Amino acid sequence: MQVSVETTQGLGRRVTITIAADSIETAVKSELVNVAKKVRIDGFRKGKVPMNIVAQRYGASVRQDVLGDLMSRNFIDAIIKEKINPAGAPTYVPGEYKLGEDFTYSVEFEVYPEVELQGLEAIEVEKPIVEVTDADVDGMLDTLRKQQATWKEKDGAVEAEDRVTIDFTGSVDGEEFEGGKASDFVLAMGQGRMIPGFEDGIKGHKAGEEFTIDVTFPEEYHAENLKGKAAKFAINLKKVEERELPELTAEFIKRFGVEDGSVEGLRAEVRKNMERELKSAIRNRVKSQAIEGLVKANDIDVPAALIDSEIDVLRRQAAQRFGGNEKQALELPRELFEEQAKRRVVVGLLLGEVIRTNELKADEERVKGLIEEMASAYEDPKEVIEFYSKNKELMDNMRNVALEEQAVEAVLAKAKVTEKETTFNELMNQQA
Amino acid sequence: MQVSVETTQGLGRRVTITIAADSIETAVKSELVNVAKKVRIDGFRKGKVPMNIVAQRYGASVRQDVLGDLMSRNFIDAIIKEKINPAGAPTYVPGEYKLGEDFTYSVEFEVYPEVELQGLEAIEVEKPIVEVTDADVDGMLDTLRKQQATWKEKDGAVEAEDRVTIDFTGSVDGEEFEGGKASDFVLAMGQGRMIPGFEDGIKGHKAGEEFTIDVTFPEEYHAENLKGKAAKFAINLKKVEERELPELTAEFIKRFGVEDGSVEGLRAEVRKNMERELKSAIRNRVKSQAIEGLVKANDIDVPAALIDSEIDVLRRQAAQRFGGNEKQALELPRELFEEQAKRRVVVGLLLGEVIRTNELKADEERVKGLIEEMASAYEDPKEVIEFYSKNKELMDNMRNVALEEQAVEAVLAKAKVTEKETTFNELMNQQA
Repeated sequence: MQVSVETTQGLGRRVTITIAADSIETAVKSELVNVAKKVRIDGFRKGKVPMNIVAQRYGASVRQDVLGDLMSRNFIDAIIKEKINPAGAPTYVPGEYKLGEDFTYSVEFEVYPEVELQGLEAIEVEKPIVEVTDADVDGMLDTLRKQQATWKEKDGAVEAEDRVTIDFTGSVDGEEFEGGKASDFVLAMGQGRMIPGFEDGIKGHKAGEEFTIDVTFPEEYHAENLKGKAAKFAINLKKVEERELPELTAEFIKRFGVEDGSVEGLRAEVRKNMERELKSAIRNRVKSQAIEGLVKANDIDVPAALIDSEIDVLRRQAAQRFGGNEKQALELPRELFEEQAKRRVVVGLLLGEVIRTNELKADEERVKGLIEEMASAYEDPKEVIEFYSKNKELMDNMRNVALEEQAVEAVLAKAKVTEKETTFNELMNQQA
Repeated sequence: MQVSVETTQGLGRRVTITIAADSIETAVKSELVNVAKKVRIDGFRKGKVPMNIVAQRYGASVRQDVLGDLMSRNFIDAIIKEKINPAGAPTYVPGEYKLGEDFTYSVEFEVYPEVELQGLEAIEVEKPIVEVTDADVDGMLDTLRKQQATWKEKDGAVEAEDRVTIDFTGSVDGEEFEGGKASDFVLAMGQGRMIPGFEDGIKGHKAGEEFTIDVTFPEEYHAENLKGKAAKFAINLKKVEERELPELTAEFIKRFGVEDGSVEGLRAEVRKNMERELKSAIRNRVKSQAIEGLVKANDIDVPAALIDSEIDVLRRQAAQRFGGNEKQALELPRELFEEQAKRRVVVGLLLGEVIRTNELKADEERVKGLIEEMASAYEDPKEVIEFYSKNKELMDNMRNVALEEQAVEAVLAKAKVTEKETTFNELMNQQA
């Protein structure tokens, strides 16, 4: 019960305990026998030199490293039972050993965070008040007709959700880079298959037209050679499938969006889903300001252990998109992902404290409605409800999202919400 | 069935295989899905970018490292099923990558050796012919009476198998080293608890006598500071238990040798055991000359893989003796154990081919006799026979020893054996 263990830094802990002679040669000597038997390797020790005598005679000679072996044995045994699976090899960071002085070492394992909330009354929440006007309706109607163009060739009627066969070459400052080498490539526009700006700039151009587009790329880009670099892309565009002139074709109701729908059904389903995405837009718009305000108002120390964990996870997420790759994602630069990781860690901590202090729960009842609304986007909602509920991972992931809004709403009720009417331009600020 | 794989060095192998476009995007794409499902992580990939498209679009960009990941995945999956356990981290030794040329890498796993026999007719076996004379009997009887001294004090009647309390300090050339620091230490002489010569040199001295002893240490010693160093050891020797003057004490029949025995029983059992050790002495004497002759006559390339394996095992054997330690034995110098390891590897290879060519077997019947002879040194041979046979490890290890003599005897029947009479001094050559 009475033991002495210290802490170094991070998850590192320091042991090196001094015990009495009667304690040493009794407990330690016997303990070794027990561990040997546990692995059933006790019978493998042919002892010219009896263990009791040898450990007593040369015990002091390598007693330091004996402790090291024990430390090693406990560490491996502990990780297996705690279900901690380290990939590759952990880095053991020891200090310089001084002969005569004490020694300090790392050894990483368990974690434990603590948070506090301040500046809550300073949280000003902006709620934009918007509505649909005639101009919006007319614009929507005008756009819908412009999407009506069936199978035919030449000219140029590029759709914002169709297949465009693009022949292009990656040229930035008049120089060609490693990427940008593609042939007979079919790009689906509107799905976010390219860097923002690039797939949108195609709109308005004709097939067989050379124009070039101005793309600057994000500052936070995985490829340093292209980060914040203005690329031009010549775009020769030779053939392309194209679709001009509206006639009778039955594919615009079964090749667009999700599943296949009727003339009125497609409009209805698109209308609800468009408004559904509006929920995301408004919610994110509100969330970003709230988060930004808290970070600026309250600058606090951030645990590196949490950051490292998130960075490593982010690398997997990015690699998944990069090419569905893993493992090699480890070699990706830390700083490129650490900047956003800091934000994610802080957000989680802030939300978590709200959850702890108010004792929030993942409400299954609220989740029920969310699942049912999603299920209503399919031919049969009943099978979807069963499908979703028969998979723990889907339920759990949904609950995480549901909890996110619950945590925010709890904060909102405790904060200063101001409702202001605004223009559509302000809601277009979804760049970040 | 038609594949191309090359070899590099050691256990290293080179893959890097070129395939047609149809083969690539078909088999590789589908294989990834199968492996994902095997780990049941396929449902975790929320794909903004479809796998079929991303792996094609950016497939060539990181295709090299994709192969690397696959290589990584195959390696770990293979070792688990092959029951290969690597302790620590395997060093992946790659070469320098040239942009435009081919690449060569290691990656170690499976082994496969081959041997040939030559100079068999040149094997000259020395068989010493010796016999017991009256002088041997007189000397034996003389020695036996000299061991007859019972409990008492002072003077000095040190036995070559009793407990001696020695107070000593480790001093080599007038300098004290890290070791040699022991107090109240009870040393059992005759059992080989010390460096050959040190414990023997005690014989003849008196309790409370300062004399110093010349100990040179082996050239092949684990401690570099003491390897081939002449140590003196001052030896003060203050108390000691001692045993002088022969009276009636019942402990010389139950505190000597193995188990307890009667007056005639002890002599009889000692007599057979002494002759038993003679078998070992003669066998080793014959073996050493035979092995040494073969090595000098046939110098062949030795596979490093086998040597590395033996060295690591030797370090365990040495560490077991050092303090019953493992793991840290890894840090022990390679060159200090590699020299004897080379010999052990060569001997094993030579013996192995004898076994392969003549198709030798581990003769259970011969083993039965050996077990019975060992069992005949106990109070009840029957329980020992059951004891031994109910333990696979004991049986197997015994068979290894039995096989050793069988292999040697097979060689002897093919080699030139010459029987020569010799003196007892030549048989004392057991230093190596």
